[PDB]
Amino acid sequence: VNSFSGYLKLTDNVYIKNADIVEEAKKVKPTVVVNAANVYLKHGGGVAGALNKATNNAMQVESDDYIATNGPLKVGGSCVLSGHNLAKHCLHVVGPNVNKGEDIQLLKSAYENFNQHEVLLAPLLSAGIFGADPIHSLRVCVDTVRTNVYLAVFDKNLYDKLVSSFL
Ligand SMILES: Nc1c2c(nc3ncnn13)CCC2
Repeated sequence: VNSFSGYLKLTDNVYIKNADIVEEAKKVKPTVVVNAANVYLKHGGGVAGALNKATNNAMQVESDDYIATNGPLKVGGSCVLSGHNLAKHCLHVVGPNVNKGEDIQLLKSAYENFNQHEVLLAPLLSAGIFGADPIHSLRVCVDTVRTNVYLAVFDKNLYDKLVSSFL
């Protein structure tokens, strides 16, 4: 049994809800919240920017030190950093950004990072300002992630379309 509430059921392991991931993280304090990161861990806009704002920029400070030591992530890669006031840990995952011309086949590699964690609160990778089709992102999620994932979808209209169209 876990703390996640109101999540709609998709498969054995994937659950979905219309929610603000910041507000959901603040309520649940999950072991892992996933950030929709870029390779530079520059959290200016999108989920990364909303999560970072909710940490009062502490996520960005920690991320800048990580990059100064380790260099950029790979597209499709991830790192585990603090969850600050939102979660125990934040898994920063880099999905391909279609608005930068990145290979969408890297989306499966991105979701494979989730399998290293038994339970996660996450957004749909490569959706929103990353430019991918969220229906496609949900399909790759369900077909890739084997661990228990609780997906938060910010837009109510999109949530309803994702549920209604789910095979
Ligand atoms: N959960 C959010 C928030 C914001 N912008 C977003 N863009 C995608 N998701 N997302 C600002 C308020 C919270």
